[PDB]
Amino acid sequence: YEEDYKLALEAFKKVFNALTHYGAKQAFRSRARDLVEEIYNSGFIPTFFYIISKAELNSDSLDSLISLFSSDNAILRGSDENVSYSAYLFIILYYLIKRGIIEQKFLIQALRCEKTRLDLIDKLYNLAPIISAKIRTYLLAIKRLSEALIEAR
Amino acid sequence: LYEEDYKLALEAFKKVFNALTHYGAKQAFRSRARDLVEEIYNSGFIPTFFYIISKAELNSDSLDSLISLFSSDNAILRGSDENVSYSAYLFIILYYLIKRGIIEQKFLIQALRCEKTRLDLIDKLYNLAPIISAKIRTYLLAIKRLSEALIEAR
Amino acid sequence: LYEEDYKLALEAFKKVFNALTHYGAKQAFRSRARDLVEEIYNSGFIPTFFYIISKAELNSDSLDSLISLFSSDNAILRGSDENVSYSAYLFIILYYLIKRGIIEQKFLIQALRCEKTRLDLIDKLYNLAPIISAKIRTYLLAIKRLSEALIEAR
Amino acid sequence: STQREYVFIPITNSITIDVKITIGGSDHITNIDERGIHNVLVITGYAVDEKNGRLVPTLDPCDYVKGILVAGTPQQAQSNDFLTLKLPANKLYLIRKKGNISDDLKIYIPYSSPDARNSMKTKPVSISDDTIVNNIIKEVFDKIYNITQKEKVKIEKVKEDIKELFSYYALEQ
Amino acid sequence: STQREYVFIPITNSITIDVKITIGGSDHITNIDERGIHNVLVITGYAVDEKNGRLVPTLDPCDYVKGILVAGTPQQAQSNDFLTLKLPANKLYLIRKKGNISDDLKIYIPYSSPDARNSMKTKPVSISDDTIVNNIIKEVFDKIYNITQKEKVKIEKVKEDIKELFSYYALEQ
Amino acid sequence: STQREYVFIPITNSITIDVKITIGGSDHITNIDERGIHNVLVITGYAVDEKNGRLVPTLDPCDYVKGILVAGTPQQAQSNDFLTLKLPANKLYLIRKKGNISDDLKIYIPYSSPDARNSMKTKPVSISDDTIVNNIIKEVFDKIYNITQKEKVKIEKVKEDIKELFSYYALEQ
Amino acid sequence: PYYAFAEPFFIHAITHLHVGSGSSVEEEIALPFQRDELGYPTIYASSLKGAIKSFLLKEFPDKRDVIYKVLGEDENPEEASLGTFLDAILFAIPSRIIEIDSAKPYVWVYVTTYELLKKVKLYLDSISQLSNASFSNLKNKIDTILAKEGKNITLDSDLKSAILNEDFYVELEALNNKIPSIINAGVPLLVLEDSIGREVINRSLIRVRRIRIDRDKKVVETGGLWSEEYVPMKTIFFSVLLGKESKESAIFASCILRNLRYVILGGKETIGKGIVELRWVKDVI
Amino acid sequence: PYYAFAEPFFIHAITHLHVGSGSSVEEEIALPFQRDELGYPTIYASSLKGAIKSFLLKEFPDKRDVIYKVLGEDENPEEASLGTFLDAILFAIPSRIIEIDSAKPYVWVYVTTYELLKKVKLYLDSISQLSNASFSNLKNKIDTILAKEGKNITLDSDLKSAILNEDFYVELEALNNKIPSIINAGVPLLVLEDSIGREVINRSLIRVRRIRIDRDKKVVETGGLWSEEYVPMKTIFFSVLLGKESKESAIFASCILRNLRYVILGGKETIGKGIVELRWVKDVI
Repeated sequence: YEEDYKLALEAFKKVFNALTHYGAKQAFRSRARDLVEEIYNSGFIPTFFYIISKAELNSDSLDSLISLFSSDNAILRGSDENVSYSAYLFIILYYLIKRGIIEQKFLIQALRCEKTRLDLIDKLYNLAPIISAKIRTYLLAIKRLSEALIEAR
Repeated sequence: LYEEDYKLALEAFKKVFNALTHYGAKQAFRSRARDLVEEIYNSGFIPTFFYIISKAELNSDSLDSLISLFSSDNAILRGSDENVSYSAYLFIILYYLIKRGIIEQKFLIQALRCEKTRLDLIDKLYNLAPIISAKIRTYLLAIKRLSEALIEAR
Repeated sequence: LYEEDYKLALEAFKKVFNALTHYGAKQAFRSRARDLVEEIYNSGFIPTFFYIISKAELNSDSLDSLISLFSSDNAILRGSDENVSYSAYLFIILYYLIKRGIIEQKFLIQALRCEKTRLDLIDKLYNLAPIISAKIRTYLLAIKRLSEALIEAR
Repeated sequence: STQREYVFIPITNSITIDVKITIGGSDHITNIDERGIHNVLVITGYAVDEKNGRLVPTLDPCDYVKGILVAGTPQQAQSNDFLTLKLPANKLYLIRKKGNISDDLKIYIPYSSPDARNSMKTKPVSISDDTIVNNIIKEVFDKIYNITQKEKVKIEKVKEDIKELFSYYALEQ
Repeated sequence: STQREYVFIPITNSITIDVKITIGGSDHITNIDERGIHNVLVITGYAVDEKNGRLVPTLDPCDYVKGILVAGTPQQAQSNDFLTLKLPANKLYLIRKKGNISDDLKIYIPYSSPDARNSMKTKPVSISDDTIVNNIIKEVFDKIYNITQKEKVKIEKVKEDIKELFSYYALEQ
Repeated sequence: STQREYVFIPITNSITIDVKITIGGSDHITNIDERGIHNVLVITGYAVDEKNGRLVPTLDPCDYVKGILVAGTPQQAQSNDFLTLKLPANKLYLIRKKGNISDDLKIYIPYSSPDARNSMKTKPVSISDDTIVNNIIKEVFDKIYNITQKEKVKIEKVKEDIKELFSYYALEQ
Repeated sequence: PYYAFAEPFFIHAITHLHVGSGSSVEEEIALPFQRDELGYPTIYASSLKGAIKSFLLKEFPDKRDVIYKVLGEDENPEEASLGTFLDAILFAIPSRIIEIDSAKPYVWVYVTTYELLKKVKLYLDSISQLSNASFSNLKNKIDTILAKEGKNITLDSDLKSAILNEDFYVELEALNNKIPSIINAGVPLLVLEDSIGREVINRSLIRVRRIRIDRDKKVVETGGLWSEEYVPMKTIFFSVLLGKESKESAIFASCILRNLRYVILGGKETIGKGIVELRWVKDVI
Repeated sequence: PYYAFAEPFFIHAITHLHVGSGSSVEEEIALPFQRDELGYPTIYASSLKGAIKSFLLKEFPDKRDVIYKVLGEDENPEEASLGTFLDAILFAIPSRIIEIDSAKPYVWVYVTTYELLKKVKLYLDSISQLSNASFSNLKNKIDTILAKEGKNITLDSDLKSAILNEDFYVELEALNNKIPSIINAGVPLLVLEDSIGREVINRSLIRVRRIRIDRDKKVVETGGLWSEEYVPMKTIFFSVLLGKESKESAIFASCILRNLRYVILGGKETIGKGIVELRWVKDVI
């Protein structure tokens, strides 16, 4: 019985609403269709570095994220590319908060302070072989949802 | 007992048959009828439903075609035979769910009309996936046989 | 006790990122991270390595902050933005060479300050050329990712 | 045993008479089952010679001509200008095959002298000109294949297939 | 112009003399020049007929003969037992090539008749029996390439390439 | 040229006095090098003749004898009782093939005749009875490979070879 | 003996190899390699039997009756088949290496695990009891390897450390520089503890995205994009070929399997995948 | 034998080549060249087949059937392809050299490793077993070289020392083989130890970094900047075209493969980045 499709539905509700411009939606759809195969081939840690490097984790975008974890009325603002990459980062972190892989207080307390995003990535590193196995179906679900509910350019 | 499901299969098949207008669409739907029930009962109903919707390309045009088809029987599904066949199969499933009282026709028809509600429709499906998988098997097998019998091999 | 190129990159970036007090120096190190890896492919590792050692302008007192950076996490790279960015990237590369045991810290330091040993270092670098270039561009790619991530676009 | 006359099908109409046993027996190797000609023979290195319409052997590896195989002996006035040779039905470059054959054929072919004084330059001659096609249908297919225009009113298939199967190399010199 | 003749290279003796002329001109398109042979000729659809060794007209494109092409005027008592052709020098099948050709050629082929009462079913033949290599060399590769065993000591090389480069198909008669 | 003979290895003691020539040439096909024996010959359809252990032919592909193939000639009072064959070294059923062979051979098989006075049933036999393994090591693999106990102090491996690799058939009588 | 003949062999991939495993909705590779019961690649003996049977049928057209006897009929089976293929266990996959603590610089190396070796040993132990043939040499080699279980182990080298497939670091121990390399190659063989062996083996596999271009304009087709999975060339699988007592079984083991070296395993043959060399243990060890 | 014809050929890059693998995550470049399992560049046989098949279908309109028989039908295929392509093994690649103490001056040289030569030899062995074909001249040259495996050599030069790709200082020592027909222009040909030659070969490519201009402001768009790997012009890849016994396969190997000299491989065709010459070892060695 498959609750990763359920968790995927919740995360997709959140991000689909948190993107105003339609181009941001479509960019997210492309990230969804691509980064799952990437995370399968290359692995989790390389792909994570890729995403977070194309996400523009300032204290503004990270604020929009930290609120998105609870808001239902938050908004991801920025360029289509930055916001698509941050939305996928939220997808991943949202999986990690549920499924108890990362303590939510730790994830928040690290997203706030820059001196702890490195420790976030260090924990992510220690756990990578677990995450890379668990998150596969979650990400395939997000892929299917994206290519269903969003259109193409 | 599920003897009703052969009447249901016949009428739903008549629908999605006289909807798909080009014959390539018909043969594509035939391939769908064959392989998708196998996938449903090997992998699960929810994975296969996600797979279907992802390949059906639910836009406004396709979804009004589906709704009118629920009602009219004069509708015609257009648009890239692979997608039109995956949407024909989506309609087969939704038609069972409606005509057998699992999803309410009102809730569903609403959900195909608006976007906040497609997600809630998918969530509602997920919550009844055991029941749908259990009850839809005879219907789907009948549809698969009907396609094999009435649509010419490609 | 063996750290992978991404774990090594993370451990190096930690110390560099801490040692860059001024934010202009960080924003310059980010651009260094983005371009020096393509230059290291295009021109080979030894040419670009000494390019970095010259663009750092080790100053014989900033060299000492760099030297302490290996030991004390309370070091601080001082100097102009363009000098400190290059001495930070130099620390990155020296760290890869040391933590991988390709070259010894003692030899690297002596060759870095004393000038008689600089040419011995050129020789020792040409000897170990296939040992280095085999798996360093992955470490520098990780560093480039981490930089574009944790540092703001100027 | 069994004699197979090979008739070349170019767009040239010197095929008035070349064979008296045009069926003689009943069978052929080419035929039609509602899908166009089958088992068309292809001869390689042979260029057609419409003036004295026959085949001339070029040593070229991809000079060629496609035609059909029908049982029969040519013209009763032969063994002086044609080729004849027996082949085990698997030395045959058969295109659009349908099955097997009795494994022993004596094939006659309209063969000519290579005119060994002038350059043997050829040219890919595809078939076009549906007007040519209609007289070819009339004068070869319905004449030998009395199936055609008798059961399959859908000859459009074999009309297009004639266009989409037959093509040769000719010198035109 | 210049007139070349095709001496095929089977393992059976029809070889010592076919054309009264060895050189006639001063050129041969085939060149044995310190790297192995060059510009060997290949002819498809034909098998050899070692019993009176001569190339036979089949149709099967899998059948072929590989031999050398050297200028000649055969025996001056023919045009009844050969096949003569004039080709535009670019239709020829050449392998192991070296350069381009004289743009138009005359060629004589040891033709034969199929004798349509015995079926030919070819089989592939290489060159074995290393004593056959030596006599193959001496029968022709000396009368034509006299330079052999005079200015060259890469003769084992010609043996190697003559074993490797010359297969063919035989009639099974 | 190349002259060999097949010393089969049963648990029958009819082994050493079978050949004039312990080496004679150089190319022993059965070798022993650091991994065990190599190129063991295997004759199918022939079983042993324990009373004067010899290869009597049956028509049964399920019967066989596995032994070594060494250069020589049998005891000079033979060949009225042997099978001398000339084979192209590729028909030979070799086990544990190591290198390649001289393309032609002469093999001397200890031959018998059925003497059809009694049905010649057979039985599969292995090699055991440690005294047999020891005297087959010494009386055979020293009379040929005397380098054993000189260079191969690893006779443990070769006795394991003998125990495992030489299984054969007998005549049950 | 239940079996007349029992012929273990090794399958060496000459080119890359793709035996297809069928596609599912939750699959993440359009065309995945056939997998074992514990994740490694294998070759289901269905594929071995069909492959080798087609090859034999066309290469030995005179011995058709022997093939059909030992490998069953195609037109009307009125009886079973005397021949039996066991599923090919992955024996050793090649993996990139970067040397530490060593002397001779190798560019790659052979990698195998203790679980693959235990499956091979099960094969051998069962096939010895079910037939007149013992495999004491291979058995003793595998058992003296399996004695060193848990510890990563190099066979013929002295590496003492290495980085495999760019990411995984192993501190090896030399088993014995007198055990003859089972692999006939001159490159070393590492036997790895399995927790790391499976990661190395997963990264050895070759993934490849192909596309389909429209044949009227050099631009892709809608939907024409997929991924594939191959095992590298130089991979070794271990299998067994077993026969019940017969006369045709004797001819099979007699001059079919002695004239049987190269076959074409699997699919993607037009792409030049799946040329395979069989190497019978009866003569390779 | 299994294959009617088996035709090795060399692929000479006239211009630069780009055959893409498409933008991974572990790579630096984002449009890298296709690699093989060892790291060397290669041309997947799927790319080779697609390019050559499209070329042939466009320039031999009279013989589509023949092509369709040997390379495979497109729409509704009813049987397999009688024709096989093997992945294009890199043979030799240009490389930037700084030599002294040598008479003739060289701006670049050809570079090989022993691993690539072993792979070419393996190709030739495999296809000599699987077909009535044997290219003993090429094999003999290759293993004449391979005898020296373990030390850098030069086939035709007096190079003793050199710096390859301004990074790698190698000490060579000549060999008297002088393969003159593949390296026609008298360029030397270094065959390097496989651990030193991997680095040389991999930095021996060209990373040309491109941009996209914002037509409004006429500065580079944001995020519009990338690299691409081309393989130097005059690069030589080795590959084999195999065919199965059929009437069309003869017509193919005699007419098509004899008039086939130039093709366009890969992408960036409108940058002048695809042109290639096929050599047909049948008349090169």
